[PDB]
Amino acid sequence: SVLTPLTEKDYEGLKRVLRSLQAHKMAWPFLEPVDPNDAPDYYGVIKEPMDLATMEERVQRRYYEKLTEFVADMTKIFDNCRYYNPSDSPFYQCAEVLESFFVQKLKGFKA
Ligand SMILES: CNc1cc(-c2ccc(OCCCN(C)C)cc2)nc(S(C)(=O)=O)n1
Repeated sequence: SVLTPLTEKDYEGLKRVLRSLQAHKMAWPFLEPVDPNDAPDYYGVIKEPMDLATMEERVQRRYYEKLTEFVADMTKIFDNCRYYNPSDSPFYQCAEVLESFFVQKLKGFKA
């Protein structure tokens, strides 16, 4: 189940998944913490920001104890983008595309 404790072998898969996402062409808005210059009032709207650089740090530090927690931070990144941005937005579409890529990759890691 997704509650099972992460092993050292699992962490190699998570590193692989994370780097697949960082390399994706649509991932550029999510690579680093949002710069307030790039999004007005972002940190007034979004009370739990998340990004792929923060998850990478968390992976390197063995922050994650069960896969569900890794999935949770990833889903915040997508949730935040879709709440902050209107469905019209190319940033919104970036979340649509990258979340679908994440599901494919997550299914693969689970297998
Ligand atoms: C307008 N709304 C947005 C805008 C952005 C964004 C814009 C610009 C970026 O870097 C541009 C290059 C570096 N830069 C410091 C100048 C990154 C991100 N990201 C979201 S997001 C996380 O919700 O998907 N929403």
